[PDB]
Amino acid sequence: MKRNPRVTSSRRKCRKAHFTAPSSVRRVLMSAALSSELRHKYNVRSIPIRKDDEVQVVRGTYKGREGKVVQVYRRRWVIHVERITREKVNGSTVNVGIHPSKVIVTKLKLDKDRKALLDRKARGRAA
Amino acid sequence: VKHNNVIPNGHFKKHWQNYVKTWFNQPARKQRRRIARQKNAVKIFPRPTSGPLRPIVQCQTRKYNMKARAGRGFTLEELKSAGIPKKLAPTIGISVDHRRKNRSLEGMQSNIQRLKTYKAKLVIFPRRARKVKAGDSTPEELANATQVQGDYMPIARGEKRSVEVVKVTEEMKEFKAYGKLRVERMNQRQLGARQKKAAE
Amino acid sequence: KRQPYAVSRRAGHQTSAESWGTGRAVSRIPRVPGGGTHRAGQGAFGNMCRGGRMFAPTKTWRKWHRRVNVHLRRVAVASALAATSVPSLVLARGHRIETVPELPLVISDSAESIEKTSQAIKILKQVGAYADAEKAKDSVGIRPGKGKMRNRRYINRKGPLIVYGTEGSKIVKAFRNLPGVDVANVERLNLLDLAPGGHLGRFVIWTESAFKKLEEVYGTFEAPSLKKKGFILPRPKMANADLGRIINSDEVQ
RNA sequence: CGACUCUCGGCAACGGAUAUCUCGGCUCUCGCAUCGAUGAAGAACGUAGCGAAAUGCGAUACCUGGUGUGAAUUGCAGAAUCCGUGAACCAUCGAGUCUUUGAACGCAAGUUGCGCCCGAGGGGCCGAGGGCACGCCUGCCUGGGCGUCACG
RNA sequence: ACUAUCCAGCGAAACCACAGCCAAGGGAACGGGCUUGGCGGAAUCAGCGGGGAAAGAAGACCCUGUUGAGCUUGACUCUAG
RNA sequence: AGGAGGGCGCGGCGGCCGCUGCAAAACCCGGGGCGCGAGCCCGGGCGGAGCGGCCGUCGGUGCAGAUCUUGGUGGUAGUAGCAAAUAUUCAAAUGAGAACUUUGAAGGCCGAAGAGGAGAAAGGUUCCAUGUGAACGGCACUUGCACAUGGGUAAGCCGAUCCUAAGGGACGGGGUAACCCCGGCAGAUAGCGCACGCGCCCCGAAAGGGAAUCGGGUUAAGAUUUCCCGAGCC
RNA sequence: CGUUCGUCUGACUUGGGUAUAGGGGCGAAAGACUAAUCGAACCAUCUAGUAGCUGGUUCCCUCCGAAGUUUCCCUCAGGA
RNA sequence: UUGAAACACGGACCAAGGAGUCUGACAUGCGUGCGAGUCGACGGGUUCUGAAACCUGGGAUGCGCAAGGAAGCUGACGAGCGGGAGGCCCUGGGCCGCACCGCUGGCCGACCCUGAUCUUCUGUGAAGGGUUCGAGUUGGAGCACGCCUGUCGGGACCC
RNA sequence: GCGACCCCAGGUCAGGCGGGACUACCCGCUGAGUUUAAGCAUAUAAAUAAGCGGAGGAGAAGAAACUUACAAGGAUUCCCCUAGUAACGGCGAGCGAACCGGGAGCAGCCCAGCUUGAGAAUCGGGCGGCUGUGCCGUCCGAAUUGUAGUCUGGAGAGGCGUCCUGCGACGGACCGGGCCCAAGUCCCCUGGAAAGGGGCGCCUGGGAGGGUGAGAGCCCCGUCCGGCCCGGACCCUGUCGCGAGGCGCCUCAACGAGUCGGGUUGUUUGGGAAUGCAGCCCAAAUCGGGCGGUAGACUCCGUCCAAGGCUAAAUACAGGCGAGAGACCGAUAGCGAACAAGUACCGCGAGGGAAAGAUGAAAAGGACUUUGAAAAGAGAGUCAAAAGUGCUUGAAAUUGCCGGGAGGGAAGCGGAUGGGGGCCGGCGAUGCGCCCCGGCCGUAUGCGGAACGGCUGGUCCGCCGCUCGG
Ligand SMILES: [K+]
Ligand SMILES: [K+]
Ligand SMILES: [K+]
Ligand SMILES: [K+]
Ligand SMILES: [K+]
Ligand SMILES: [K+]
Ligand SMILES: [K+]
Ligand SMILES: [K+]
Ligand SMILES: [K+]
Ligand SMILES: [K+]
Ligand SMILES: [K+]
Ligand SMILES: [K+]
Ligand SMILES: [K+]
Ligand SMILES: [K+]
Ligand SMILES: [K+]
Ligand SMILES: [K+]
Ligand SMILES: [K+]
Ligand SMILES: [K+]
Ligand SMILES: [K+]
Ligand SMILES: [K+]
Ligand SMILES: [K+]
Ligand SMILES: [K+]
Ligand SMILES: [K+]
Ligand SMILES: [K+]
Ligand SMILES: [K+]
Ligand SMILES: [K+]
Ligand SMILES: [K+]
Ligand SMILES: [K+]
Ligand SMILES: [Mg+2]
Ligand SMILES: [Mg+2]
Ligand SMILES: [Mg+2]
Ligand SMILES: [Mg+2]
Ligand SMILES: [Mg+2]
Ligand SMILES: [Mg+2]
Ligand SMILES: [Mg+2]
Ligand SMILES: [Mg+2]
Ligand SMILES: [Mg+2]
Ligand SMILES: [Mg+2]
Ligand SMILES: [Mg+2]
Ligand SMILES: [Mg+2]
Ligand SMILES: [Mg+2]
Ligand SMILES: [Mg+2]
Ligand SMILES: [Mg+2]
Ligand SMILES: [Mg+2]
Ligand SMILES: [Mg+2]
Ligand SMILES: [Mg+2]
Ligand SMILES: [Mg+2]
Ligand SMILES: [Mg+2]
Ligand SMILES: [Mg+2]
Ligand SMILES: [Mg+2]
Ligand SMILES: [Mg+2]
Ligand SMILES: [Mg+2]
Ligand SMILES: [Mg+2]
Ligand SMILES: [Mg+2]
Ligand SMILES: [Mg+2]
Ligand SMILES: [Mg+2]
Ligand SMILES: [Mg+2]
Ligand SMILES: [Mg+2]
Ligand SMILES: [Mg+2]
Ligand SMILES: [Mg+2]
Ligand SMILES: [Mg+2]
Ligand SMILES: [Mg+2]
Ligand SMILES: [Mg+2]
Ligand SMILES: [Mg+2]
Ligand SMILES: [Mg+2]
Ligand SMILES: [Mg+2]
Ligand SMILES: [Mg+2]
Ligand SMILES: [Mg+2]
Ligand SMILES: [Mg+2]
Ligand SMILES: [Mg+2]
Ligand SMILES: [Mg+2]
Ligand SMILES: [Mg+2]
Ligand SMILES: [Mg+2]
Ligand SMILES: [Mg+2]
Ligand SMILES: [Mg+2]
Ligand SMILES: [Mg+2]
Ligand SMILES: [Mg+2]
Ligand SMILES: [Mg+2]
Ligand SMILES: [Mg+2]
Ligand SMILES: [Mg+2]
Ligand SMILES: [Mg+2]
Ligand SMILES: [Mg+2]
Ligand SMILES: [Mg+2]
Ligand SMILES: [Mg+2]
Ligand SMILES: [Mg+2]
Ligand SMILES: [Mg+2]
Ligand SMILES: [Mg+2]
Ligand SMILES: [Mg+2]
Ligand SMILES: [Mg+2]
Ligand SMILES: [Mg+2]
Ligand SMILES: [Mg+2]
Ligand SMILES: [Mg+2]
Ligand SMILES: [Mg+2]
Ligand SMILES: [Mg+2]
Ligand SMILES: [Mg+2]
Ligand SMILES: [Mg+2]
Ligand SMILES: [Mg+2]
Ligand SMILES: [Mg+2]
Ligand SMILES: [Mg+2]
Ligand SMILES: [Mg+2]
Ligand SMILES: [Mg+2]
Ligand SMILES: [Mg+2]
Ligand SMILES: [Mg+2]
Ligand SMILES: [Mg+2]
Ligand SMILES: [Mg+2]
Ligand SMILES: [Mg+2]
Ligand SMILES: [Mg+2]
Ligand SMILES: [Mg+2]
Ligand SMILES: [Mg+2]
Ligand SMILES: [Mg+2]
Ligand SMILES: [Mg+2]
Ligand SMILES: [Mg+2]
Ligand SMILES: [Mg+2]
Ligand SMILES: [Mg+2]
Ligand SMILES: [Mg+2]
Ligand SMILES: [Mg+2]
Ligand SMILES: [Mg+2]
Ligand SMILES: [Mg+2]
Ligand SMILES: [Mg+2]
Ligand SMILES: [Mg+2]
Ligand SMILES: [Mg+2]
Ligand SMILES: [Mg+2]
Ligand SMILES: [Mg+2]
Ligand SMILES: [Mg+2]
Repeated sequence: MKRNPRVTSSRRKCRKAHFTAPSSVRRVLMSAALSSELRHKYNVRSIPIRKDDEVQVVRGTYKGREGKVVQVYRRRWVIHVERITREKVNGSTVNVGIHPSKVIVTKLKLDKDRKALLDRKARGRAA
Repeated sequence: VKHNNVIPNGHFKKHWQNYVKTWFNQPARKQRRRIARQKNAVKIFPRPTSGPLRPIVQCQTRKYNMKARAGRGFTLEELKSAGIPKKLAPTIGISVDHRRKNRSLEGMQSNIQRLKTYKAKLVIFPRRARKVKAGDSTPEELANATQVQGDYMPIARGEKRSVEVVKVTEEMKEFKAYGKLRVERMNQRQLGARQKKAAE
Repeated sequence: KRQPYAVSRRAGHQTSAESWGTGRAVSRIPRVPGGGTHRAGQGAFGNMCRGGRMFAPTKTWRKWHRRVNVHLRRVAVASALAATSVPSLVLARGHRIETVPELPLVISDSAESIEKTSQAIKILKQVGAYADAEKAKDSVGIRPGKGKMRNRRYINRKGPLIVYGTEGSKIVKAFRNLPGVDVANVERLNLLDLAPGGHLGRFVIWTESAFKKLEEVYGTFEAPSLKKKGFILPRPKMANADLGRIINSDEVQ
């Protein structure tokens, strides 16, 4: 049970905050679980999805399929994975959007801030 | 109006609905008042939270003649008889009321006694590390000085009930208490006529 | 505990609208006089008009809170406390107490020191009071109706009510995440917990300190025998409610 | 046997009730105290590669700058950026810019109308830029009157 | 001569308890419906002004209401000047 | 008329007992029943995500009417009607389609105080070109004052602007609780020429007064004096 | 709207500008006109004005069940 | 409406919405607690789910527990009788008799009468009263809350 | 003529201040009527609406020219009570406070007057300096028609004697911001999708809420308990380092004027021979002045000291900025506005003022063939589904078609049958006692548990060993 006076339990307020969220907040909202091997190696549970991350789909009709993130459509709350597509009625190809809460990250793209973020999250999850 | 009712008197002929005062903020008022009392208590840590010392007075008017309560402050004559300069009294937690006067001795003495009891309980901190001042306390007295809550010097309302056992003498009887009340009332209402005849 | 609700004081009166009178073959309801828009000429200022005013608009000075005599409240708590000790009335309220050793169910003061939810579950299993908590854990579901859309989305049954006495115990923390299980202190027992829904027979687990304090609080038939000033335990109108033992007595028969 | 009218059922229409929802409303409680001649509120006109409105902004014009975060924005297209002084229709704010107006202030006003002064910079000419309302206060400068005097 | 009439195209409104042939009776004292009789046979077109006490308007005449308003005066009570 | 009792139904809240993607709510049915009745229970269908019953308690809680409100829909009815301003016809072209568009020919009307040619108010792009889904142009259209995309208004001389008219505002002053109402009530009148000399506010007219332009040419659309050529003027 | 008709160098017709605003204006006078509004315009508010008067007033069954008469009332279609 | 099928008004149809409510003051009734008391309503304390809840302030806050009188001011010195449910005794009679009804009184106060005695000389009150008057007493029953109904102020059933 | 001053004038002189906006709360003025009185004029509506101004985070009020009658209390404000009371009122309708008492919160101060004359000791500005919301220096000015200091009735001055009197360093507390902070996406089934059902597990001081393809504690954000870091606020406070006032005693003692107060007139009040306020007339005092709720005179008594100024807190808050919640509404509801809503549109103008939410998990938004001038159709494709861009569901009125039935100037309706149709099978039975086949044990025992009555007796189960009826 929540105790903070400053935190709202109102369903109307929580839905408004979720859907009217800026781009920088959708990044945290659009986080993905790490795979078992990666969670063991980094001692972190979940990470925000990024472009060029390697991902596996674990829910839906594309469950089991793998690829790399080609697009993070934050406006639509979906990510696009390489070669996860569908043919239209005219025969063209369209990328299918998947919610990042239904995938697991298998390989991470690390520049310099991914490592720093991994260090911050590990310490809490390690102590 | 149709039956055996009271004559109605409803004072609702004006725009009374623009002047309705509800009390939905009553529990919030209680919390705001409680919070300020805790903030005020921390602002004065060793000083008592109940405010300065108050005297004892009789409530006025014949209905409340016999009840005692807290006054506004001590008279300038009471402070002088206890040895407390009137400029020092507010600074050490005593209220001063220059309007009030002392007409009877017993009211005055009980207030002077109250100040003496307060002075034996008061612990004064020096305004610096050096205790060059005279009214300051020893380091031991300051070392254990907490904050008291509530009324550290209560006021007794009304004379305590006490049924005594006495021997009824022969003068206690045949006193004619009703006759005394009537003759004294007559002496009051005959005073003006008696004084008129005396002058003539 | 209710919060007041009301409609606006303006609420259907912020139009300018006058009646057309008779002589035009329309009803005498007030009408919007504008012109040039669909609102012109429509009914206004009436409980029967679209966009009108409610018949008796709800005002904020309704009587929301109700006064109960302090003495009557203490009688109700004492009557709801005694109903918690007869096991038949507890079963009638739906509590599962088939494996409870003794219904007054006094537990040792060691439970006052537990601080984990897993420890609390272990305590309930020892006293046979976990099937009641399981039933409350189940049956948790969405509330049907409009209260769903309001901020009351889940409902459930009531489980055991745990009563402690120490006033500083961490047993409150160990039990507060179990659904349907409430924790109360003996010095501030609530009738809303003792008789949920106005139905007497709550399943109560007493720690030993709480049970021993139960005579200091609520006292007895002696006048100064308790903390509550100006209160005596209520007296039954019938000294022996055993109807069979009175009808089939020797003097009656 | 048929047409017409009425009626019963099935399917199709017309219409938008009912049901389930809801980034809205209403009510209550709490905290805080911050508009303007240093030009406010309000009004106008502009401003995007593709925009009319709403939203934003002001010729630095859906933005410049700082800080934070850390790889997007996306309806289409092109550019920029990635182990980085570094993407973003991101957050936040200390640095900036801020057209015509409006208490509105050179005079006006159904007028982008009618004046005066200074002036970088290139005698005179052309200047970029800027001033010139009213009431009042303290001080100051230039004055008026035998109003009250003094000495010549 | 233009309409009306007939055609192609386009295309309203007023009004509507349900309806729509009569005689007499009784009845809120002038019935489409009720009672007793006369009767009474699909579906359609052009007109017509007897009826529908036809429509149009909560009678404007009349009265009532402890409803007004305009005007007058020797009404009552005031008032600028 | 009226009173009262006992029940039926709607929506919440506190409790209890349940249902549902093996299909909830709502809706439909010449389906089957229960109850005097308000109502209820089941079946079949549709639909695709929630709902019910019992105890207590609470309420914006039950419709046929109010010339009731809002919305939708009938008959009337393919009916009333589309009749002022004299009038059309032929051939061709275009086009899916021509009584209505375009060309030619013919017959007529307005008759120059016009149905002609240009302006002031008012409108604001209706102006010109190209194109055409629907709607609209009360029949129709290939067609447009519709719609879509573009283009188009050039001044020292034409006007405004300058002046004053009836009149309006307004400094000081006067009144006024303030908003505001008063301009002749005279107040050191706020300055003008060459130290010297003098000294009796603004707004208000594209029909009043008034610096100065003519001819010819040019565009899809301008210029009845703005662009070009030439010739002048202030 | 058609035909007919009144006046037509004057107390003539008319454009623009300007003045007068609601118990006020303006009136060769009809209570005329003052934006389709005039024996007191229009707009918003007071205001959900008042009404002894007209209309309406929403589920079932069961039981009981009237009065239009007395008195008083600016009382006579109303109240007690 | 005395009287409607009416040549008396409203109603073309359908869906959704649509009218005795909320608050204050009294009153009777009923239900709950306590009871010569009752009310904890404004405040304070506390409250780890809480605008709940729980505790606490009354030796005088409000209604009650005492009237009458304009007021000054005085203020209940303790009942019988008839009928009575029920209980008891004897074998129809007797005893005790609640509530309620009826009758006659006593006491308090307003008004009027009355006056031994004490007394601060104007007060007191042994006795003795009254075709007078009271929302009195000789029964302590009330206080708080809840609900329906009724009257009244409010938009006040709706237009 | 040179001068000093007074009053005044002009400056785009140097530096400064003001005007407008906002409405919930607050301060000042001005001011109705509808309405009620069952008519209506006083009264009520109401010292309200409208109208004109002024502020703030609160405002205003505030330290007795106050109450009372007591054993007396002791600034303001707000709450409860006083109290629907005293009073007022065609004494009608109605109206209507205060004192005491109990709470919340408490706090008292600054001037003018006589008071430098051995020295205007005071203040502002220009300029310069610095240690900079200020300090110092210098020069000008203001001011004697009075700046500073002392003093304010509680006093005080004067006289005589004893006790009291800045800087920094490091934290706390207050406000804001950031970062981190538990546990399954294991197996089977159904479904387009598991977040549903079944099986096996884990977290919990976290089972508030939200998202994600269906009811998700463990998929994600969060929630709990905490920890870490950054930034404000310059008061408040906790440890460190470095003459004047009070008190006792004793002759002066100054205190606010066209103001008080009185008359009258108007208005207002519960204020009644007059509650406050205002205009006008009269017009003060210092052994005096103002009150003690009935006008007057006289004698006592109680009580205050106006006509100058400031002052936190408790209190108010339909506005603004920012939070939280609800037995509230659910698209004809709730604000007029869930949406480019004070919008479209209407009026010369002041003003008036709507309607309008929902495909699907994902546009996967319907390629292509054929007919047609096109719009479209017919096939086809996507989807779990055409749910086919006003697309969730999709009632009634009303309409078309197909099938059935009836009909001589209405039809519908109640009762009763019949003809035809549509339904239904808990619409309606097939078992029960006697006999040859399949297949279980008493009585007694050892043992284990657990009963009823108030020490005897009871049932069950598993095991034996005799037994035979089921
Ligand atoms: K309040
Ligand atoms: K049909
Ligand atoms: K709905
Ligand atoms: K001009
Ligand atoms: K035709
Ligand atoms: K007849
Ligand atoms: K009139
Ligand atoms: K219910
Ligand atoms: K020009
Ligand atoms: K001109
Ligand atoms: K003539
Ligand atoms: K003529
Ligand atoms: K003219
Ligand atoms: K008028
Ligand atoms: K009447
Ligand atoms: K009718
Ligand atoms: K009554
Ligand atoms: K009491
Ligand atoms: K009397
Ligand atoms: K009512
Ligand atoms: K200086
Ligand atoms: K969830
Ligand atoms: K003085
Ligand atoms: K007066
Ligand atoms: K005096
Ligand atoms: K609306
Ligand atoms: K569908
Ligand atoms: K048919
Ligand atoms: Mg009123
Ligand atoms: Mg009609
Ligand atoms: Mg509404
Ligand atoms: Mg439901
Ligand atoms: Mg934008
Ligand atoms: Mg201007
Ligand atoms: Mg006939
Ligand atoms: Mg008829
Ligand atoms: Mg017949
Ligand atoms: Mg026929
Ligand atoms: Mg015909
Ligand atoms: Mg006819
Ligand atoms: Mg005819
Ligand atoms: Mg009529
Ligand atoms: Mg009429
Ligand atoms: Mg009337
Ligand atoms: Mg009458
Ligand atoms: Mg009149
Ligand atoms: Mg008249
Ligand atoms: Mg049917
Ligand atoms: Mg239901
Ligand atoms: Mg409701
Ligand atoms: Mg209703
Ligand atoms: Mg209806
Ligand atoms: Mg009805
Ligand atoms: Mg109608
Ligand atoms: Mg309608
Ligand atoms: Mg029609
Ligand atoms: Mg025709
Ligand atoms: Mg015609
Ligand atoms: Mg033609
Ligand atoms: Mg001709
Ligand atoms: Mg001709
Ligand atoms: Mg032309
Ligand atoms: Mg054209
Ligand atoms: Mg057409
Ligand atoms: Mg166009
Ligand atoms: Mg010209
Ligand atoms: Mg001029
Ligand atoms: Mg002029
Ligand atoms: Mg002026
Ligand atoms: Mg001009
Ligand atoms: Mg001209
Ligand atoms: Mg042209
Ligand atoms: Mg004519
Ligand atoms: Mg006039
Ligand atoms: Mg004329
Ligand atoms: Mg006339
Ligand atoms: Mg109006
Ligand atoms: Mg009379
Ligand atoms: Mg009638
Ligand atoms: Mg009649
Ligand atoms: Mg009838
Ligand atoms: Mg008739
Ligand atoms: Mg009628
Ligand atoms: Mg009709
Ligand atoms: Mg309805
Ligand atoms: Mg007597
Ligand atoms: Mg007497
Ligand atoms: Mg009404
Ligand atoms: Mg200057
Ligand atoms: Mg201002
Ligand atoms: Mg009246
Ligand atoms: Mg009336
Ligand atoms: Mg009248
Ligand atoms: Mg106002
Ligand atoms: Mg401010
Ligand atoms: Mg103040
Ligand atoms: Mg004083
Ligand atoms: Mg006081
Ligand atoms: Mg009372
Ligand atoms: Mg009043
Ligand atoms: Mg008061
Ligand atoms: Mg008090
Ligand atoms: Mg000066
Ligand atoms: Mg001085
Ligand atoms: Mg001194
Ligand atoms: Mg001295
Ligand atoms: Mg986590
Ligand atoms: Mg499971
Ligand atoms: Mg679904
Ligand atoms: Mg006076
Ligand atoms: Mg007067
Ligand atoms: Mg006044
Ligand atoms: Mg007196
Ligand atoms: Mg004074
Ligand atoms: Mg003062
Ligand atoms: Mg003040
Ligand atoms: Mg406060
Ligand atoms: Mg606010
Ligand atoms: Mg709406
Ligand atoms: Mg609805
Ligand atoms: Mg118009
Ligand atoms: Mg769905
Ligand atoms: Mg649909
Ligand atoms: Mg239908």
